[PDB]
Amino acid sequence: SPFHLNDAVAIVTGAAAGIGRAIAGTFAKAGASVVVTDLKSEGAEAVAAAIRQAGGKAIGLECNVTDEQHREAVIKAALDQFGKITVLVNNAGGGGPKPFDMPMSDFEWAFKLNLFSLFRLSQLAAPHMQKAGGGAILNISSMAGENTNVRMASYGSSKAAVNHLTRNIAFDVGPMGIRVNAIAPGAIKLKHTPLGRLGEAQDIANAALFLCSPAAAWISGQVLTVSGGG
Amino acid sequence: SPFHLNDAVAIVTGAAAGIGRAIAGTFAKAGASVVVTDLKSEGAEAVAAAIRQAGGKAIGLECNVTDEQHREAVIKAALDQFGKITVLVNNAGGGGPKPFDMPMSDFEWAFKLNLFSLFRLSQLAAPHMQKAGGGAILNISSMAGENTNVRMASYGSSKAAVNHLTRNIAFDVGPMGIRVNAIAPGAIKTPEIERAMLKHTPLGRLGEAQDIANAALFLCSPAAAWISGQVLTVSGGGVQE
Ligand SMILES: NC(=O)c1ccc[n+]([C@@H]2O[C@H](COP(=O)([O-])OP(=O)(O)OC[C@H]3O[C@@H](n4cnc5c(N)ncnc54)[C@H](O)[C@@H]3O)[C@@H](O)[C@H]2O)c1
Ligand SMILES: NC(=O)c1ccc[n+]([C@@H]2O[C@H](COP(=O)([O-])OP(=O)(O)OC[C@H]3O[C@@H](n4cnc5c(N)ncnc54)[C@H](O)[C@@H]3O)[C@@H](O)[C@H]2O)c1
Repeated sequence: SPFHLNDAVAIVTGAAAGIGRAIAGTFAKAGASVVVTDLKSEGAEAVAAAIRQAGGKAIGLECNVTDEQHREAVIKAALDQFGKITVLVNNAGGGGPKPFDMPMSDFEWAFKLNLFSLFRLSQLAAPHMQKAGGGAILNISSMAGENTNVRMASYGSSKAAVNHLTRNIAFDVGPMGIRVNAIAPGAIKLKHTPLGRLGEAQDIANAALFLCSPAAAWISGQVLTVSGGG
Repeated sequence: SPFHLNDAVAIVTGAAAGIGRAIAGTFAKAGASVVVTDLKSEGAEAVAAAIRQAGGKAIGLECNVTDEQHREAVIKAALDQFGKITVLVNNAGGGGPKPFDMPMSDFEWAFKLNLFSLFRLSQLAAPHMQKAGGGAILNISSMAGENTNVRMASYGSSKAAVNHLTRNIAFDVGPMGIRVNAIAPGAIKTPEIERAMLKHTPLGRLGEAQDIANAALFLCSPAAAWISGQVLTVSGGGVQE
């Protein structure tokens, strides 16, 4: 009941497949109007169309989240179509194991893709959420942001930066009625996975729905790890 | 629809008032049969009666969670009343600011009340949860478990032990189909001192018991079927000291 998104307008990035795909469709089924975005325009349009055939409201848009014009086009299309913005899910991102001596452009790209993009989209969405009376921002981070390992210089540090960004900008945007959280997903489809199975995208999507819903109205600044206990 | 507790049996301790009461009432509305327990039996029974007259299923019992006989009795009564145990909310606890030179009985008691009790209750509940096809344990901790402050020797360190227990036993009972998480509440409203706590609370209001209950329902529900070993802090974005 407070776990619903009635009258919500949710922007979702990286939503052609996987976690972002499940978040888009789950948010629609919970009552949100969904602006489905992806690097691949065709994949975003497919998920948007699939959402419309199931009874929800959605449009599909191409968005390279590291492209300032793509970002602004997403913002405008949300407003032109649905009139406001109350939910932003920064799911687009990536990277992985790299050697310590990787080229600097690789190190710097992890931060542009995983951190600079979202921070900017949060900047763009925040005033509009404030005018709508409040909002929730959800960043999809990674377990490497809290873990320590080889080959994690760019991936672990940039996702760490996403985590502490979440914690800090909650102070900045709380007074505007905006909550900011993050989910750290485990591996999604075992000897160090207590619950004994891999994750499902729906698992991340359910946690996302809670954190973006009025059921989490007083939850901000949090990094929730969804990883079967490992 | 994943957020319901259909065919659940939840034991909730310290549930005559505040956070435990809100958890028990919320869990019943979501479909769980609730065993309401509290150090004060008539307070537990009153909460169970209100759940029944609102259309849910519940019984109320006395339980001092520091008493091993009480602990076994609550386990027995849950099975005698509803046939199984699938959810355990360790909400009973206490303590607060204490001087560094406190009597050792006060220091130890913080661990007896906040930690030993909920660990023992977890032990007693786990085999039954496994026979029932899986379950969730929920520990109500405190932000003092991560914060560092003056006069927190017993309270701060015992609640930190709760946080790390949660994280560690998640590994032990995961293979039995049992999730274990914790909620660390901030200032939950169960004039100048109010203005001070809001000054470091970004969301601009104090906590409500239903805020904790909502996050408890999520974490004990199928919507959190793959969440274990987490300490979710419910604080309005900040700290309150
Ligand atoms: N098991 C996991 O998948 C896993 C584990 C840890 C962390 N994560 C994080 O969760 C998020 C989910 O991503 P993923 O791993 O599923 O990625 P992915 O590459 O599997 O695909 C996700 C989608 O995002 C889109 N995308 C990629 N780059 C983009 C960009 N610059 N702008 C817009 N869209 C873009 C892709 O086209 C794709 O459809 C990522 O931020 C990732 O870092 C995922
Ligand atoms: N601001 C907050 O409310 C806050 C902040 C941090 C942590 N917590 C934690 O949340 C939990 C909820 O407590 P609350 O703050 O709602 O207090 P509360 O006094 O409102 O309710 C606690 C209940 O637990 C019962 N109780 C006390 N000792 C017991 C024992 N030994 N055995 C069984 N029952 C017992 C009491 O009778 C009472 O009904 C506590 O463990 C507390 O440490 C609360």
